[PDB]
Amino acid sequence: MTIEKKKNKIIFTRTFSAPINKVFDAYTKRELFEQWFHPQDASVTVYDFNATKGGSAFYAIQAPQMISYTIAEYLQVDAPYYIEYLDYFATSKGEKDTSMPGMHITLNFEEVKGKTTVTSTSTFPTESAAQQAIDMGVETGMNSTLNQLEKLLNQKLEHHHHHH
Repeated sequence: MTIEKKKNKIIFTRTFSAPINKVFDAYTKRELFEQWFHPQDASVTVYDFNATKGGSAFYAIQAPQMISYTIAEYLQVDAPYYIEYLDYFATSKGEKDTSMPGMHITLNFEEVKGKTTVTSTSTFPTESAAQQAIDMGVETGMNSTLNQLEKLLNQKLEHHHHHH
């Protein structure tokens, strides 16, 4: 994508065909969050969810042979236009893995005319963590999860056949 790149920070942007309220509730409500936020051939179970200023959400990525855990600490969630959270790789004891720092995302409204566009300022740990995602090509992978989001919000939307 034409999105903006820094040292250990990736600025992502994506246009959703959907009203601002349900686009916000995607990141702020579990009943929507576990219907889009998952990798390919894998599910997601949200045990508990709270997206507010000083909130948190405990969820788990259910993969074909693995169940991995992650808690997002919502630092500031204010209006249908601004979200902020911290992505912690979590453990079987709930809390976190502890051997890593907290990942930082702030998702901010910019291009709102008819269709919504909430641009995520994402600061990764340091050194080459964010850069490695660029060499991996994470930009289309994020858009693929957000493809499932636009599909969720329109509900009867379906166009994704067996990719070949």
